[PDB]
Amino acid sequence: GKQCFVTGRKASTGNRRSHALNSTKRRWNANLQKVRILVDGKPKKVWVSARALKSGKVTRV
Amino acid sequence: EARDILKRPVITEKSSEAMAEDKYTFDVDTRVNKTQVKMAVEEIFNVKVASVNIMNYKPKKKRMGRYQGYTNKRRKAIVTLKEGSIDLF
Amino acid sequence: MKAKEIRDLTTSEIEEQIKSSKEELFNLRFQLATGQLEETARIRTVRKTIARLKTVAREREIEQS
Amino acid sequence: MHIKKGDNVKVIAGKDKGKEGKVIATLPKKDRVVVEGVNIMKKHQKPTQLNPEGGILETEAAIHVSNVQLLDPKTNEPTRVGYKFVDGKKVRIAKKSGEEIK
RNA sequence: UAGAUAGAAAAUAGGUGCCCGUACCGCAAACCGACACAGGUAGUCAAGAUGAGAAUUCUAAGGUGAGCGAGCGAACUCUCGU
RNA sequence: UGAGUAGCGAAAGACGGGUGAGAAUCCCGUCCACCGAUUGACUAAGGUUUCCAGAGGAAGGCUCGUCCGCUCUGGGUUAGUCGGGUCCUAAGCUGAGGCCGACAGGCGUAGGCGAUGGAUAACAGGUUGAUAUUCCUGUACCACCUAUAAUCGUUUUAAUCG
RNA sequence: GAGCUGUAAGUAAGCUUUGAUCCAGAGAUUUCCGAAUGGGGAAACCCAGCAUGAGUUAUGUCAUGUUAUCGAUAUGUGAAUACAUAGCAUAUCAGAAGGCACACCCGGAGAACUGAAACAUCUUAGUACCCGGAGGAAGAGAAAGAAAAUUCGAUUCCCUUAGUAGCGGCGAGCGAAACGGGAAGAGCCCAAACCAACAAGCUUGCUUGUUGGGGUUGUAGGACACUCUAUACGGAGUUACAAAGGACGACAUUAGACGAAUCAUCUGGAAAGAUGAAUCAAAGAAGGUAAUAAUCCUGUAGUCGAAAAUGUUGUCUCUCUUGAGUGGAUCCUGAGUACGACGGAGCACGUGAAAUUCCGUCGGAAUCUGGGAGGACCAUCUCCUAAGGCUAAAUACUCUCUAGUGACCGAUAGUGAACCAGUACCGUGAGGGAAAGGUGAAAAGCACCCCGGAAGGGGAGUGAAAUAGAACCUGAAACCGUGUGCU
Ligand SMILES: [Mg+2]
Ligand SMILES: [Mg+2]
Ligand SMILES: [Mg+2]
Ligand SMILES: [Mg+2]
Ligand SMILES: [Mg+2]
Ligand SMILES: [Mg+2]
Ligand SMILES: [Mg+2]
Ligand SMILES: [Mg+2]
Ligand SMILES: [Mg+2]
Ligand SMILES: [Mg+2]
Ligand SMILES: [Mg+2]
Ligand SMILES: [Mg+2]
Ligand SMILES: [Mg+2]
Ligand SMILES: [Mg+2]
Ligand SMILES: [Mg+2]
Ligand SMILES: [Mg+2]
Ligand SMILES: [Mg+2]
Ligand SMILES: [Mg+2]
Ligand SMILES: [Mg+2]
Ligand SMILES: [Mg+2]
Ligand SMILES: [Mg+2]
Ligand SMILES: [Mg+2]
Ligand SMILES: [Mg+2]
Ligand SMILES: [Mg+2]
Ligand SMILES: [Mg+2]
Ligand SMILES: [Mg+2]
Ligand SMILES: [Mg+2]
Ligand SMILES: [Mg+2]
Ligand SMILES: [Mg+2]
Ligand SMILES: [Mg+2]
Ligand SMILES: [Mg+2]
Ligand SMILES: [Mg+2]
Ligand SMILES: [Mg+2]
Ligand SMILES: [Mg+2]
Ligand SMILES: [Mg+2]
Repeated sequence: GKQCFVTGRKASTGNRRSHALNSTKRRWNANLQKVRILVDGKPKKVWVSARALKSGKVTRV
Repeated sequence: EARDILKRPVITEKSSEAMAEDKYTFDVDTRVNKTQVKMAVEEIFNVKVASVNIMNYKPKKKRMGRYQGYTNKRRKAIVTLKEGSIDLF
Repeated sequence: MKAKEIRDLTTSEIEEQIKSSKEELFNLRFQLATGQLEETARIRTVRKTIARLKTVAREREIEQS
Repeated sequence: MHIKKGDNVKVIAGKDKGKEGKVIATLPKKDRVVVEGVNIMKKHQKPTQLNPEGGILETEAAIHVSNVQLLDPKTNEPTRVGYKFVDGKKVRIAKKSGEEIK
């Protein structure tokens, strides 16, 4: 139950592929980082993806 | 509610010996307590109750033809009168 | 007793009638237990009378609301 | 049923075909009727029962209602029955004479 | 002790005190073993003679004669004695 | 079919008298034998009416059966003090918020549940076909309530509760 | 409209034309467990608080209501810590929960046996199972579409295209789409520019935010400016396009009513059969009745019927609501988006020359002289206008109700279950899982006598039949007996 608080960015599933094209299930996890932002006008430490943090679009306070 | 607490009198050899001893046996609602039984008897028969003993009887297996079942469970009270008497007949 | 007579009776009279019918039913059950009741249909009669009395009382306290 | 207790009927099928008699009982759930002197059965009665005397008792047994036919009040012939409405009341009518049966 | 509040009771007398279980089997024919099954089933009590003893043999209290018998007294098998 | 064959599951019975349509097999009696740290007496689980009385003999009972843990009918279990709850907690279980986790869910704090342990007031005798520290007799104890109370208190208190 | 108190017989006591029983609509009652919700718990039990009441001299006892958790909205209070923020307390909520129809739908996650005559890519298969979310349908949907002409004009579904084009250890296998023909059809609302009101920053410049108006696009549209048109005239509507009602009417469903017409004889226990002579038919569907009935019964064709509730509809009412053109100066037209790289996935398409579409990570535009697509890519041409939302119908399925149908079964069949079956029984449990229909038209179900303790039987009787006597129609074979002709 871990996802980006801002965008909902979360892990997905897919395959690891060998040179012989053998397939095993794997996940792509989001680049989530625990940051303190303003939630409902109050500080709160939440999981936010690096991309949601990019370009100062999320205010860390 | 007293008429609901008391269901019917029990008439058996042991119950008749008890009655000779001034002890009256009743089947009562399976949910009531000894105190409710005492109060119901005193209200219905205008007696003074010396004491009440009470006991439970499990459902008893009973057969009729090919049908198996059980009798109702019973709660039986034995009321010892302090003053007065009860005439069941 | 029938619903029309019960509806002519007053609320207090309905309650008193319920009490007296319950006492009558209780005496009938005791006679039946002791083996002294030949007219067993009185039990059902009185039970249905009580049911009708309670029906009418509930109807009245419903229409009040 | 179209036959009713007390009616005078003619037996149109059975051993008693042609006999006339009074309907003295009906069994609606079986569609059967009992007609005096019709369908006599001899039942073995034990004297040991609540009736001291016993033996062979003869009594009418029920007959299927479609084997009896109402008799026309005028012509006394067997007749089927229709229904009219007189002042909002159903009246059984003999289909041969048109007269009210009762 | 922090707290609480006019009132507290040695005694005397009187009264009130619910629900559940309680039968019966329980080293067993009633429990676990498909059985009225030589198995298994925690704990308590456990007398006399003998003896170190709860061993041994015979008894007490108490319980039991075991849910096919009657004959005969071969081979052979089993258990036992010489 | 095998075949009226294997088997009928640890053991000591005998006789007399009853009952009965019927008796090695049921009842009663005498003698005999067996266990006796027990095949005796309690009792926890487990079973769940198998318990008692009257009646029965199809089936069940490894035979028989008049008998039975079987069938039918009606009965039988009584508590302030015994064991459990209205007391306590152990392991463990559960678990508000909480932490973690694709979902499902997992973990876990406070708090609860949970005896196999801690606490906890009744004994002897009598009594039924079947219950008894439960019923009855006698004599107790515990908690609580009401009234009257020797005596003590009467607002920093000082009796009392805590 | 005459009987009735179920299976279910009996006895008893009763009910009922002053209208039972019974059938349909509505209502009242509806113990305890169970999401189970006062707390606890080994479901159907135990133990409480609070308020009010009953009872008692009082205690004990009892009745009713209420008391779970989370969420949301309010009110009060409020730590470290000053301001107030955790937090805490109270009140309200037809807020959630849990179930299921082993179906259908969308999504998360996702096998293996198997096939490839082995096996790893591939296949099985995005299947089974698990999980979440539904809805009566879901999903999709009003072109950044399909194409290449005289172009078409949302989506979905059927036929076809076609086992084609392609994909593929180019193996096994996988496998379209457009065009064409059909079912059904319906189109809309925002964001932004701009205008007005309000509040903060107080340049008290005019910036930000909220509300309302305005606006919705490719034939580029809108703002903006100007010119007409109207204050509901018209138009539209609770299936999107905003959202609640009311009155009346119709029809339908949930009980019912009427409803034609056959007699005789023969056989026979019984006639509906046979024979003879009749009759009705908008009714010759069917079942029953003592054998095979259009005319005996229940019905059928046809016609009629509703106090009440429900459903679907029509008209009023109600509610909401302006609609066009001209201009090209400026402005707006969805950004961490499109897109790119790496790693995956999805596209019939296995990374390939790989367009078209998604996920993770990192980087990262343009602004109508713009942007996307036509299977790498570039140019030209052509067609569209992404990065916001809604939307009925044609399609899928059947636990269920109503009426029906079958060259479907007929008791080892048909459901596992025609019968008291998910029972008995087996298992700690999940779970597995049977056998078992037929007297007779009618119970007329064998009075009475006899042997016998009973069971059972022999008579007698009922019945057409007992040789139909109770798992009682028929009654094959295996198998078991008795007698006997030949041996
Ligand atoms: Mg007790
Ligand atoms: Mg006991
Ligand atoms: Mg005992
Ligand atoms: Mg065994
Ligand atoms: Mg041991
Ligand atoms: Mg020894
Ligand atoms: Mg022999
Ligand atoms: Mg031999
Ligand atoms: Mg031999
Ligand atoms: Mg032998
Ligand atoms: Mg033996
Ligand atoms: Mg016994
Ligand atoms: Mg025997
Ligand atoms: Mg939680
Ligand atoms: Mg203990
Ligand atoms: Mg005993
Ligand atoms: Mg509860
Ligand atoms: Mg292979
Ligand atoms: Mg192969
Ligand atoms: Mg939809
Ligand atoms: Mg190759
Ligand atoms: Mg709408
Ligand atoms: Mg009719
Ligand atoms: Mg005829
Ligand atoms: Mg007719
Ligand atoms: Mg790639
Ligand atoms: Mg391209
Ligand atoms: Mg592109
Ligand atoms: Mg091209
Ligand atoms: Mg164009
Ligand atoms: Mg649709
Ligand atoms: Mg057959
Ligand atoms: Mg079957
Ligand atoms: Mg079957
Ligand atoms: Mg037969």
